[PDB]
Amino acid sequence: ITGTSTVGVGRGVLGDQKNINTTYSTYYYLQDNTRGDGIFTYDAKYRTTLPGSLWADADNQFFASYDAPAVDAHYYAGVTYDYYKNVHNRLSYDGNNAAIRSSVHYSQGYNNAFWNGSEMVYGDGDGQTFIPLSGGIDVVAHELTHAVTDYTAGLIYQNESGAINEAISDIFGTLVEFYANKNPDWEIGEDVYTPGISGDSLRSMSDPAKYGDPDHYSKRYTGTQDNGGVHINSGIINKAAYLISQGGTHYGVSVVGIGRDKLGKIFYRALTQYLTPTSNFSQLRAAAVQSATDLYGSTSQEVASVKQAFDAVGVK
Ligand SMILES: O=C(NCC(=O)N1[C@@H](c2ccccc2)CC[C@H]1C(=O)O)[C@@H](S)Cc1ccccc1
Ligand SMILES: [Ca+2]
Ligand SMILES: [Ca+2]
Ligand SMILES: [Ca+2]
Ligand SMILES: [Ca+2]
Ligand SMILES: [Zn+2]
Repeated sequence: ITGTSTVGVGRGVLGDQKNINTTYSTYYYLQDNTRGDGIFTYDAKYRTTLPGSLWADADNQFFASYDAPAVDAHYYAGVTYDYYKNVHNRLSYDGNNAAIRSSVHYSQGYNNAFWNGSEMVYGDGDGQTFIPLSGGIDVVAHELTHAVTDYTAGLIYQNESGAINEAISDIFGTLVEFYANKNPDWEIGEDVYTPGISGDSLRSMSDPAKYGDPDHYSKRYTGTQDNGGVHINSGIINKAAYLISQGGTHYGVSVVGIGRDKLGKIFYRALTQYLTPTSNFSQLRAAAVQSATDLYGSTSQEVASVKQAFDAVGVK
């Protein structure tokens, strides 16, 4: 929509108040003109046709409960954009400031969110398993990272390359959560998962097994469910990423942590320079080692830690 840039105010899924960038032209739209070619948030109106209608509001105030998921999808997409630009010098998911589009209120009681190849889509959850998915900053960043992966490595969504695709989104979803410093942790989806149960989450990067996911290559899922276990085997890579950053002793292998920032630098470089559509775990290890080498030299502690972490999870 062509109009005047302004700032509205609303309340997100968790009841928090935040300012959002909108555009005025008769109505106030969830169109952020301050980031690249824009961030656009749509109303899917409980249907499955996408993208739906660009979110229109009469007074630039978004405090209705129906508004909450829109406020968060719009706001968190902005934070994620800032992270990539500020931290990795990447302009939007395609690196050329492509417009970011998200649709909320997708279907009825839909317990998931996804990147459909063109935009992000968020369900409202059934109120038991999930509340509106856009309320979790790690969820939004995870989805947008799927876009980044699509335009870079292009990791195929099945088997090992798919598990890497998933891990990359969890890793960067987590790094964005720390970047926004929103009660950061190494868990995935804790803010929108099971409103009636405290302390749980969808996945854990620090301890994948906590939720039944493998934390070692010898325990990888070899079946066909979940596209060959893309959301299951990602636990092995998530654990490796956690070790590289924080350090620790896993299955008797000791890893000196090098911190979150370097973890982000190493994985972003691996993703954008070395990974290919069919890369497997072993190739990921090689890509990560090469990235750390480029960045810190072959005799660096950073290189040593990446090696130890992959050794720890049994990926040679
Ligand atoms: O992990 C994801 N989605 C969940 C998902 O797609 N799956 C698992 C899941 C767990 C819990 C509830 C729903 C879904 C199971 C296998 C697979 C699936 O449903 O196909 C990613 S792709 C999106 C997401 C991230 C964080 C929080 C919520 C959603
Ligand atoms: Ca309003
Ligand atoms: Ca958190
Ligand atoms: Ca989290
Ligand atoms: Ca919960
Ligand atoms: Zn995903």
